[PDB]
Amino acid sequence: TGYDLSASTFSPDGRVFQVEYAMKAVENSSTAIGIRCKDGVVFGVEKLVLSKLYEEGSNKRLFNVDRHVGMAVAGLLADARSLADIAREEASNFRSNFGYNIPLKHLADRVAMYVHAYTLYSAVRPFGCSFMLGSYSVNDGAQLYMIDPSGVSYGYWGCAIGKARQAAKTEIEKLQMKEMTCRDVVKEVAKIIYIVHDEVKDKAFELELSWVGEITNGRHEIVPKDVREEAEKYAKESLKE
Amino acid sequence: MAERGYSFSLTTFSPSGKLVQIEYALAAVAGGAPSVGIKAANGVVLATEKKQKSILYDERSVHKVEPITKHIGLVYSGMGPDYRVLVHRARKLAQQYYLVYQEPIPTAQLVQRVASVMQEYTQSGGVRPFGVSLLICGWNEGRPYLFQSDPSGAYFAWKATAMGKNYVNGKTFLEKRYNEDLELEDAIHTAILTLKESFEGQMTEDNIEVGICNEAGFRRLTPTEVKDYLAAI
Amino acid sequence: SYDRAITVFSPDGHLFQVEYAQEAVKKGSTAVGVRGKDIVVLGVEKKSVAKLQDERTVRKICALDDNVCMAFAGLTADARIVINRARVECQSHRLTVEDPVTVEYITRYIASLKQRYTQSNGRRPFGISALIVGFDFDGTPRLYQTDPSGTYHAWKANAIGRGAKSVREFLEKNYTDEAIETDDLTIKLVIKALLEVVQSGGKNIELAVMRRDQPLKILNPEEIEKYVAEIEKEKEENEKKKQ
Amino acid sequence: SIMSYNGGAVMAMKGKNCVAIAADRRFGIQAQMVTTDFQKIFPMGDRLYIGLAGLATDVQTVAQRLKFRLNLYELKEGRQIKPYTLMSMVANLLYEKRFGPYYTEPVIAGLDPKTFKPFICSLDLIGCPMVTDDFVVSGTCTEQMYGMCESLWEPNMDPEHLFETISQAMLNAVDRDAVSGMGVIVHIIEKDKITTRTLKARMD
Amino acid sequence: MSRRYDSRTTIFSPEGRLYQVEYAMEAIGHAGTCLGILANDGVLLAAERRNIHKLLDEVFFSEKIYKLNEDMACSVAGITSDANVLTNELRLIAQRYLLQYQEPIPCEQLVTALCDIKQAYTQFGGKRPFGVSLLYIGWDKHYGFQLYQSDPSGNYGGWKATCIGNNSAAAVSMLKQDYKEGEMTLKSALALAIKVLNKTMDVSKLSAEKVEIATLTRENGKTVIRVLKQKEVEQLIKKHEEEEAKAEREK
Amino acid sequence: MSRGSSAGFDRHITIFSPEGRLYQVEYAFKAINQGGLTSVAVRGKDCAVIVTQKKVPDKLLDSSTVTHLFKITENIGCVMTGMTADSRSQVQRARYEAANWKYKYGYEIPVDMLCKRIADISQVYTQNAEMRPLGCCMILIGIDEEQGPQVYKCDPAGYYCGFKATAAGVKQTESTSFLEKKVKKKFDWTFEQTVETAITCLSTVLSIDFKPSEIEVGVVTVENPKFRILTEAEIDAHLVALAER
Amino acid sequence: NQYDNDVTVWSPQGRIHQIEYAMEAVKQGSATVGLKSKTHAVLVALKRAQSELAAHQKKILHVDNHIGISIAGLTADARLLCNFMRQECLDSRFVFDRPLPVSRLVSLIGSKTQIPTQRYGRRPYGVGLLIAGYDDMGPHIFQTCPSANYFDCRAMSIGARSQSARTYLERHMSEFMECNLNELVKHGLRALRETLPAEQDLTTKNVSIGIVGKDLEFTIYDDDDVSPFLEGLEERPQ
Amino acid sequence: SEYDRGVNTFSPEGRLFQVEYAIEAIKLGSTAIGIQTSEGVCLAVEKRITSPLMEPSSIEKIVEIDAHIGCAMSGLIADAKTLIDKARVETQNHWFTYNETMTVESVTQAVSNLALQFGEEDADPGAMSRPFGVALLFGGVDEKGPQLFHMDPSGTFVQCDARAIGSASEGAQSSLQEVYHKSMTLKEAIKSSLIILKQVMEEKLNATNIELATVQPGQNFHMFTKEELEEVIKDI
Repeated sequence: TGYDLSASTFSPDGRVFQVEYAMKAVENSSTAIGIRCKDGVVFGVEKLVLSKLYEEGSNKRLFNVDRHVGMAVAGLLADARSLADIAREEASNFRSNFGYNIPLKHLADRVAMYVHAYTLYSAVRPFGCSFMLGSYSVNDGAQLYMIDPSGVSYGYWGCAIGKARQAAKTEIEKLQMKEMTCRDVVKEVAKIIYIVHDEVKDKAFELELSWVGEITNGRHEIVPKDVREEAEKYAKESLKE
Repeated sequence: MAERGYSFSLTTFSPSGKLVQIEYALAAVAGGAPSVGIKAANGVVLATEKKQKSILYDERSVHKVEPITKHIGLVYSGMGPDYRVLVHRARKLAQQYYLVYQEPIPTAQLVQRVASVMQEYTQSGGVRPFGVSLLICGWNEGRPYLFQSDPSGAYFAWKATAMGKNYVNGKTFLEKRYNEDLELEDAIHTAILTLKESFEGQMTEDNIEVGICNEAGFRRLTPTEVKDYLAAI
Repeated sequence: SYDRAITVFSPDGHLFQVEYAQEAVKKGSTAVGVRGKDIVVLGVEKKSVAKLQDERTVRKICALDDNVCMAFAGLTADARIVINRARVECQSHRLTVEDPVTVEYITRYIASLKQRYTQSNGRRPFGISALIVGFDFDGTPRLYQTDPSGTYHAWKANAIGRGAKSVREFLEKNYTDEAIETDDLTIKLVIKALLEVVQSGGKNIELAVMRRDQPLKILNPEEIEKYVAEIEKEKEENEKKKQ
Repeated sequence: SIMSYNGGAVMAMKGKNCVAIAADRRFGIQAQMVTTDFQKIFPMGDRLYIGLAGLATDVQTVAQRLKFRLNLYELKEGRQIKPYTLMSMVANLLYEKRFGPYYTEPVIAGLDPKTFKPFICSLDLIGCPMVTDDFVVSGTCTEQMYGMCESLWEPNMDPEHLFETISQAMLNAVDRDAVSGMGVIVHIIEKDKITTRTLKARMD
Repeated sequence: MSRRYDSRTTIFSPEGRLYQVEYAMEAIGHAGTCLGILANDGVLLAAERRNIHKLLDEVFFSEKIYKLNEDMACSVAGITSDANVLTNELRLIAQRYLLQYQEPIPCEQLVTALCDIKQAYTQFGGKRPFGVSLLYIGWDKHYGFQLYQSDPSGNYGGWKATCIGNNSAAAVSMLKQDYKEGEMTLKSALALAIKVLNKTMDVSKLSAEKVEIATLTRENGKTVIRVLKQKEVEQLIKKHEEEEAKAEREK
Repeated sequence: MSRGSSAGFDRHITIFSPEGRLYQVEYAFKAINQGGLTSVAVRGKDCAVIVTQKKVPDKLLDSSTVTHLFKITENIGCVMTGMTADSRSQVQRARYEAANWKYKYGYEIPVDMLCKRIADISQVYTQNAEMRPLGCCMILIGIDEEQGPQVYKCDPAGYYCGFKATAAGVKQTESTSFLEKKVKKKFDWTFEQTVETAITCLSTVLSIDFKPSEIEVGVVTVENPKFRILTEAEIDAHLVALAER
Repeated sequence: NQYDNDVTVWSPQGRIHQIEYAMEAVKQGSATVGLKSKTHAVLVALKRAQSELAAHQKKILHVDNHIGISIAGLTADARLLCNFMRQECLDSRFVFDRPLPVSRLVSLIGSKTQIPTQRYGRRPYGVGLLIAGYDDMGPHIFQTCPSANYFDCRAMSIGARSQSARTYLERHMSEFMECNLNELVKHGLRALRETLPAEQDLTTKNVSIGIVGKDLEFTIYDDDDVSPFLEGLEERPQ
Repeated sequence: SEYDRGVNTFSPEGRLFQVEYAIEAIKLGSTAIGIQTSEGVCLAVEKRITSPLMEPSSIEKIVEIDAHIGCAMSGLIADAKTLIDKARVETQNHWFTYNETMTVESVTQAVSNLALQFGEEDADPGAMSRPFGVALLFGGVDEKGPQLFHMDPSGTFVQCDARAIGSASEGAQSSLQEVYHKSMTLKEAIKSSLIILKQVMEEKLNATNIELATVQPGQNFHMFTKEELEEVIKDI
C-alpha cells in the first residue's frame, strides 16, 4: 500500500520493491552469457535487431572497460553505458593511484558498491541493468564476475543474464568448462545463444562475441571474424538434427 | 546516491495546536526502562534498571549511566542509540565550554546546551525528534543539581523524579518518601526502592546501574557497591 | 536549501498561491489613496480599536523616503519586510544616483520584488497590496498601486483591502477636479470614501497627508474629528436646502 | 613599533585584601598628543577591571567585544564572572586572532566574587595568560615600571599603602617615558567600595 | 520523495490563511497566562507558573521571565524550548546593537528584529513556525517605559495593558474595564495584575508559588528589573483578599 | 496509542508512530531475515568463533567468492547477516573506520569501539528520513589484551552489545535459546569446545548434519590473535570429532 | 497512477513511465528522414507552419562543419542539446585540432541525457535527434532518443507518421549506398513524402535539406535552394 | 491537488503539464496584433482598462527593447518584465561586444532560451520555479529587413507575417489571414490592425484604449502618440 515507490522505504516484509522492479527490467532484456574456461573468459550476447534500418554493431552490449577487462550487459542500455563509464573511470583512477592494472575482483567490488549506492535513497533510482565483468591475467588467472541492480557481486564459472537465463544456465551446466580452452568455449557459447533464442517471439538477432585470455595476450577484444563465422556455422548445425 | 536530506520539517503543528511527533517521542520515553533521580543534601543519585533480555548479554559491555565530565553524570529513558548520540554531543559541548572558559561547565549550562540540541531536532529539516528523556546530575559550587531534559528540548530542575515505565507511580512513591536534609546513602536506598516498586522479578547487582555525584565528582557504582546497598535493603 | 515550487500553474491557467495572497489582501483593513492637485492623501480603516493599544506602533501608513510614502492592506509582517526593503532601495538610489527616487521607480522595485516571490523556489508570495504616493522632482503628485502578483498601475484615486469595491465605486462616482480643487476638499473626499465602509463614524480612521516639498503629515484625532463634523454639516446642509 | 604607535601604560598591583589598577591618560599619534583623557581601564563587574595598552583602536575594539561576550555570559549564567574566567575569556578572544592579532596587552585586576581574594594577571597580544602575586605591567614603559614595582612593592599592603605604592610606581615610570603620561588614573578595589583618583602629574 | 512527505508549512490556504501560524496561535492559547501592565513609574509582568509540583527544585531566577539586556525583559507563552531559542536570539540582537552603537537598543527595535526572524520562518524555508508569543517590557530614552506583544506570525504591537496565554480574552476584558490610562502607578498596577490573575486562574487559587511577578523601574538613571519575592506576592494577595472582603461588606 | 496504531507516514519514513515505534527499523530487521541464512558466534575463555551457514545452490557459482566472513583488520573478524550488498557496504565502512582509527590514534581499534562506531552510523539512518536503514546485522570478534576474547553485535536500530554468545538470521531465536542452555551449565570452554558448541548450535537449529562445504568458520585466539578462516580440512576434522560424539 | 509521475520510480513491470511519455513527445513532432550513401549523409525535414501566415519552424541545425542535426519534439530541449554538441565540437577542435568523431559526440549526448533519467525532480529531454556526420569512418546517421539510447542507422525517420517513411526506407535501403547525391536526396524526399496527408505535397516552403559529404561541409537548403532537388520528382504513386 | 506532480512532469501525451497550463494562462491576456510588411512592423495592443480612475498611460503592453526592436506582450505582464529586461541586456551586450545591432531573431532566441529554465531540484537558490505566463511579439528592423517573431512559454519562437496573441487570438488570426497580403503597406497594416482590434475588443476603441507602435527601416521604435492614434482612428 504505497510501499513500492522509493528505494529508501522498506516494505513490511523487509523488501525494497524498487530494486525488485529494476531487476524485472533486467529480466525483460535479451540474454547475455559469460563462460570462464581454464585460460580465459568468453562473452556472448544475443543482440536483437529491432529495425532492419539499423547498422551492424549498433547498440552493442559488449564493452571494453579496461585493456584487460570486458563487460557484457543486460537491461536498460543507457544505464549500462553509464555503468561502463563508471567502470572505466574506476580502472583508470586505480592505475593512476596505485600504478598497475586493477584486479577484476577489486573493480567488481568498486562498481558494485557504486550500484548499491543507488538503492538507498528516494532521490535516485536503482540501475535497471545487470552485467558481467571478464578478465584474464597470468598472475590472477581467468575471472568472471556478475553484478545485479541490488549491487550484489559474485564470481562465476558460467553466468547468464536476461530473458532466458534459466535455460541458458541449464545449457551451461552441461559443459566441462574448467578444462576447456577459449577456442572450443566460443563454439559452445554460440551454440547456447542460438539455443535459447526464440525465433517466434523475436525475429532476428546478431550474435555478439568477445573474449579475453592467453589467446589474446590478456587483452579483451571482439572475437575475430573467422572464429565467429566458424562458431556460428557450428551453432546452426547443432540446431539441426 | 544523493546526500541531500529533506529540508522541510517533519514536526508540524496540529489543528489543535499540538506537535504530535513530540508527544509520540514522549510515548517512546514512557515505554522505556525506569530511571530515578534523587537529589540529596550532599549529592545526587541516578539509578536505572538494565534487565537484559538474556543471560547471553554481557552486562559490563554497555552502560546506561554515563559520565559527561568529572562532575556531571547522565542517565536516560527511551531509545538507547539516541542516548548515545546525545551523550557524545554533551561530552563535546562540555569540552568546548572547558576550552573557552578553562573551568568545568556548570550543570545548568550543559543542560541548556543539550536541550538546545534536542529542540533543533524538533524543528530542523528531515529529522524526527530524539526519543529519550535525560536525567542529568552534577555538583557545582558545593551544591547538587538534578535536571530532566525532554525530547521537546524543555528541561526542568527536580529534587526527585522518575522516568520510563510506571513513572507516575514512581513519582507518587518519591513524593511520599522524599524529604529534604536526606543524605546520599539514604537517597541511594530510596532510589533503589523506587526502582524496586516497578521492577519485575529479582533485583540483583547486575540488573541495575547506579551513579552518584558528590563533591568528589560523578562516578558509576561498581556492582559490588550496588550489592552491598541491595543487601542493606 | 528548501527548493520546493510553491507557486505553480493550475490546469485552468491560474496561479493559486497568488489568488490566495489576493484573498489575504481582501481581508485587510481598507486603505484609500486620493491624488489631488497639490496634495496626496492616504487613509486607513482601523477594523477595531482596542482602547489599550499604543497607536504609534500599529500605523499602516509609513514613509519610504522624504517624498514617498505608502499604505498597505493584507499581512502586516509581510508589509514590514517589503517596507524595509523599499527603504534600503531608496537610500541606495540616493547614493548611486544623486537624486531621490521617483514614485514610479520605488513602485517598480516593490512590484518586481513581489513578482520574484511569485516565481522562485521555496517561498510563497507576499500577501499585501500597497498604495504608494508622493511627488516627483517636477512636483507632480503620483499615486500607484501594487498587488501580490507583481502588477502595478497608476491611479487618480484607489482603494485596497476589504470593502474596496464599494469604496472604488464611490470614488468613481465622486472623484472630480472640482472635488480636489483644494486640499481640504481632497481630505474630505478621502474621509467620505472611508465612511462608506467604517463603523463608529471616523474614530477608526488614520489619515496621512503629503504636500509638495513637505514631509509626511499625520492628522491627529482632533483634525479628523473636525473634518468629520464638517462633512456631516455639509450633508445636513445639502439635505435641508435641496429637500 | 606598532604597539608603540599610540603609547600608553597600565599597571595592576595586589594588596592584602584589595587590588589597584592604574593607567596613563594620554591619547596621541606618534609624537603628537591628541587628548589627555583617553579611557584605558574598563569595568567588567562590580569588583573587576581590565586595563588595555597598545593600539588605541584595538584597545577600544577589544574592550567592546569583551563587553559583548561578558554581557552574554552574565545573561546566560545568572552570576558575575570570576576574574580567572574573565582571563580565560580574554585569552580565547585574543587567540582567535592568532595570525591577525589585536595589538593590545590586557591587564586584569579584581576580587573574587563571594570570596574577595585579590587577582591580577596580564596577557600578551595573542592571549598567553600570566598570573602573578605582586604586580603586572603592560605598555610602552614596562622596564621603568618593573624597576619601580620591584623596588617598592611589599606583601600585605593595606589599601592606602597600596595606593601610594602604585601611584609612585606609575608616576616615576611614566615621567621617564616620552609617549605615556598626561595624567594617571588609579582605581583601588576593596570589597565594600571602589576609589577612583586622578594624580597630579607632569603634562609635558 | 520530498514532495509526498512535505508538509508545506509556508503556503497559503484557499481562504488566504496560513494554517501553521494559526495552529501555533492555538498552542499559545493553551499555555500559561502572562500579563503585562504599564504604569507611569514603571512596567510589570505577571505570569502564571505552570511548573507547579512539590518535587520540582526551586527555580534559579524565574520560570517564564527572562532579562534581555540592562533595560529590557520578556515573558513567554507557548512552546518552552522554542522560547529558549527566541530569548537567546533576542539577547544576541541586543548585544549586537550595543556593540555597533555603544548605546542600549531601543525596545521597539529589538522587538522588530525578532519579529523579522519569525516572519522569515512564516514565508520561506519549509520549517514549522515558532510556537511562542512574547511580552516585552523595557525602558529607553526615546519613549520611556514600553510594553510590547509579539505573535508567531511576526506581528507585534505596543500596549498599555495586555495578556497572552490561557484565558487571555477574559483578562483583556478585565483590563479594558479596569485600566485607567495616564494615572496608573506601580502599586495600583500590581493590584490590577493580582485581580486579573485571580479571575483568569479560576480553577487554582492565587498563591505566591503559582505566580511570578517582575517589575521594571528607574532609579538614579539606572533601570532596575526585579522579580518579587514570595512574601511580597503573598502580601499583594492578602491585600487583594482584604479589598474583596471589604467590597463585599459594603455590598 | 492503540496497539499497532498508525498515523500519517509512520509506515514509510523513520518518524514516530502514536505508540512511539519506528516501523521502518522493524522492517529492516525483517530485511535481515530476507537473506535466509543463520550465523552463530561463541566466546571461549581464550578464543572467539563465528560459524555461518554457507549455501551455494548452483555449481556455476564460484564458491570461493560466496562468503559472509570478512576480516576488518588483521585481528578483527566479522560475520554479516542479511542483505548482501548492504552487508558489503557496512564491511567497507568498518574497514575504513578501523584504518582511520589506527592512523589517528596510533593503536589498533578495540572491537567494542568499532562496533560502537558502526552503531552510531546506523542510528543516523534511524533518525534521518531521506535514506533507508541497512538491512544487515554485523557480528565482530577480536581479542582485547586487557579483557580477552570479544564478541560484539550491532543491528539496524543502531543498538550494539557485547555477548558471551549470540546469533543472527532466520533461526536466531532457537539458536539463542540453545546457547542460553549451554551457557547456563557453565564449564571451561577450550577452543575445541567453543567451535563444537557453535557448530552444534547451527546444526541443531537448522536440523541438518553439516558438511565442510556447507558452513564457514572463523576464529581468533589468545595464542594467535590474527583472524583466520578455517579451511575445509580443519572444518571436516571438527565435524568428524562432533559426529563421533 | 502512482508510477507515472516521477522519472525515479520504477513501475512493477520494470518500466519508467516518464521516459515513455518523453518518447511520446518525440512522436508528436513533424517527420524527418536521414539516410546515407557511401559518401554523403542527408537529412530531409518536413517543416510545419503554426498558421498560414507563419514561417515554417526550423528543423535542421548546424553543429559543426562535418555535423548537422534534425530535431523532433520540444524545440527548447533541442536547442539545449544543440548548444551542448556545438560546445563539445569546439572543445575538440581547440584541444586536438581535429574534428570530433561523430560516434564520440553521440556517446557524449547519451551520457548527458541519461543523467536526468535517474535523479529526483529531473525530467528526460523531450527531443529526438537525427545526426548526420562525416568523418574518417565515412558518413554516419545516428538517432538519439529521450531514453538516452542511441542507434547507428543506415536510414531512419522520426516524428509523426514516420512508420510509412520507415517502410519506404526498408524498401530502398539496398539502393541507398550506391546512389549519387541527387538520387540519395530524392530517396529521402520520397520517404518524407510518404508521411504527408493526401492533400499536402512537398513544396519549397515545407522542405528543408541538410547535406554533408567527403568534400562537402554541412550545408542547409531551405526555400529556393531546395527547388533543384524537388525538380524531377515523380508524382505520388498512390 | 496541485503538488501531486513536479513542475517537470510529462503528460502521457508528451507535453509538460506546467507549459500547457501557462499556454492556457495566455488565453486570459489582452489581444495583441503584429503585422510585418516590407516597410516595417506594426504592433497594436488592447490596454483593457478596468476603472475610470486608472491612468491608461501607466499600462505598458508595448515596450522598446532597442532602438530597432519593440515587443508586445500578452498574458501575465509582471512575468514579461524579467524577460524584457533580459532582452534589453542581451541587445546591449551584443552592442558592447561586436559594435553592431543584434538581429531580431537572435534576440528572440536569447529570450526563448529562458522559457524552460525552471525546476525544483538541481537548481541554484531563487531559480525560476515555474514557466513564464507570457506570449511575446518581437517586431524589429535588421539587415534582413523588417521581421516579426512570436515567442510562447514553451520556448518556441517562429517568424510570422502577421499574428494575434491573447484572448481573441483565434478570430483575430482568421481576420488577419483574409486581410494580410505580402505587398501590404504600413499604413494599410496599421489600419487593418486597428480594424481587427475594434472588432475583437469588448470596449469601444478610442485613442486611450490601445497602444500602437511601429518599427521602420531608418526610423527608430516609435510609439504612436494619442494625437496620431486619433488621426488613424478617425476613419475606421
